[PDB]
Amino acid sequence: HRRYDDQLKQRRQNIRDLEKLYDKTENDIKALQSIGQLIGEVMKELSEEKYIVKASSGPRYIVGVRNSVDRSKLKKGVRVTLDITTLTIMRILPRETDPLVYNMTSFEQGEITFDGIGGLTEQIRELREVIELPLKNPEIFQRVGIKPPKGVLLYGPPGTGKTLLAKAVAATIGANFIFSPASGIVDKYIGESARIIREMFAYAKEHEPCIIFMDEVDAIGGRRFSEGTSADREIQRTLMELLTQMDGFDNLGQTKIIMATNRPDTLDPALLRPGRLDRKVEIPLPNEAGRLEIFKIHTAKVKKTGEFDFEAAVKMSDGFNGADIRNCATEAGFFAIRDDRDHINPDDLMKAVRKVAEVKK
Amino acid sequence: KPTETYSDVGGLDKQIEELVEAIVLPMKRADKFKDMGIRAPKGALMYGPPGTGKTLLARACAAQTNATFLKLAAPQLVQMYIGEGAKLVRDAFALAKEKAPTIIFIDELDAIGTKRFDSEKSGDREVQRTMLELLNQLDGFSSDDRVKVLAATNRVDVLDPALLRSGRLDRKIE
Amino acid sequence: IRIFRSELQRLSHENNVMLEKIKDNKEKIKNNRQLPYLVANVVEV
Repeated sequence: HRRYDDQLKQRRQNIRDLEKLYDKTENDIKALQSIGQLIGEVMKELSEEKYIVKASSGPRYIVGVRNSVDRSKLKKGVRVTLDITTLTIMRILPRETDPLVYNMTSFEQGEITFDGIGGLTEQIRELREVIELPLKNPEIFQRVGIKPPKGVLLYGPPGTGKTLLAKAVAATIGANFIFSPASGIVDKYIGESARIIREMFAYAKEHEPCIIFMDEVDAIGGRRFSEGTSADREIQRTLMELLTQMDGFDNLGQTKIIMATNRPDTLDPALLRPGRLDRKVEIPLPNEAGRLEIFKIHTAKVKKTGEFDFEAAVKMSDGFNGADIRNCATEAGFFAIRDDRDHINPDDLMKAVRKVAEVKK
Repeated sequence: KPTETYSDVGGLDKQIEELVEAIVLPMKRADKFKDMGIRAPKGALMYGPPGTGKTLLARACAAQTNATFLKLAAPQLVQMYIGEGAKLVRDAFALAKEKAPTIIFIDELDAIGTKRFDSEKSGDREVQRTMLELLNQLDGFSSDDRVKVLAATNRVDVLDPALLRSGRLDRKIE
Repeated sequence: IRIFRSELQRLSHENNVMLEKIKDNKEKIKNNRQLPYLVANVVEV
């Protein structure tokens, strides 16, 4: 008859579990009685206690303040929380217009490590001193009396060195990775490139530890002749706005602007002048000594034979980064099925060269 | 599971050799690639004139592995309100859950796949967010051979190295 | 059969305390939810 004591502790847990489940139901009942609010952005600052806003759910309104209003973080052009009845501002919201978390890629710190960018150490060491230092300790250059550079141009073959150097710099520094390609700028719209740079500048203003990266900037550049617009609407608005942000009254000291293209001669020399872009860095192809450490990441991670020779496929490899070797090891598995082996061979990896040589030169 | 074979349309064996290698082999038996640790490709880029076998061998490759045929039309991916075609990325993935295998097709990739020199994907957000949802869904199952995404169109203009890798559309099959 | 019946009555009665507590909550949680639901999409969680 004493065996029922084991069920006493088991049933008592169910009494405590159901009591917590029924309590969460009452909390959901009390949560439905809550009243939400609206959202908008300040169009104009009339005074300190009055802000001209624009409602997303209705026409333009002019609202007041309620409580916990920080006048430093809240100013003209900042997203607010509108009231449906009294038309007041309650909560302060960050500035967002376009899908900055969709059209723009934002990731915490970096992804790609230093082992993939290896071989550039001589150049990277000089770049980290003018980039990593002002982001960590801004007082280094203040005692010297100089200013850190803003734009840094990384150019080379498409897909080679553009993705690696983008996520590697943000990984060693600790700043967030911002990917905003130049292909999201020039379109058919009224003032698209005007609001892309402003919202991109607003995101870097809210979060200081961030670095902006771009891609394929050759389409948004060019000097034309007199540096005006002829049958290109969105190119000139991009050329001038990028010049006024860095050389204006408010620049990004905690955010560096990065561009990527095939050649620097295809851009507008107006943006290549000192004061904005101070650095031109060419991305070459990795040599036999440079590619030795490339195949040691992805190819060395997958299961391979102990006698596998790395140097056998390096001489036949041309311009293969950490992303390109994923396909080389993948294409090597197709030719290794005929040999009935659970691993890869150095001669089977060399068979992925001529297969790619049919497309690329 | 459409009903088709490779003998119904002949003369494409030159292209079929590239299709079976990048579709049937990584899907049917994945135990050869999983023992090596490498990731099998989930798709191959296809381009060519209409009626040349790009849409003809679509159901053929799905019938060999017994997979569900899902076709995405280009005019169906552009709407007014944000939604519709943008949800088809999750809709085609929703049918992939219950059904054991899957193969996803995209007709006329050049509509949503070619940005040219224009950002107009920002103008109509159903086109851009469709490509954005693909990057999240293609990275959902890395080692699963039962989720495949394919596309077919006329030509190829804009290249996206972020889309070129194992597990996405990479190899160009003309 | 003897000691177990003493503690079982306490747990059985406390289970009835939350039973009458959820009985009024089941009527509220179903009625407070609006049956003509409107289509909406959350932009940011």
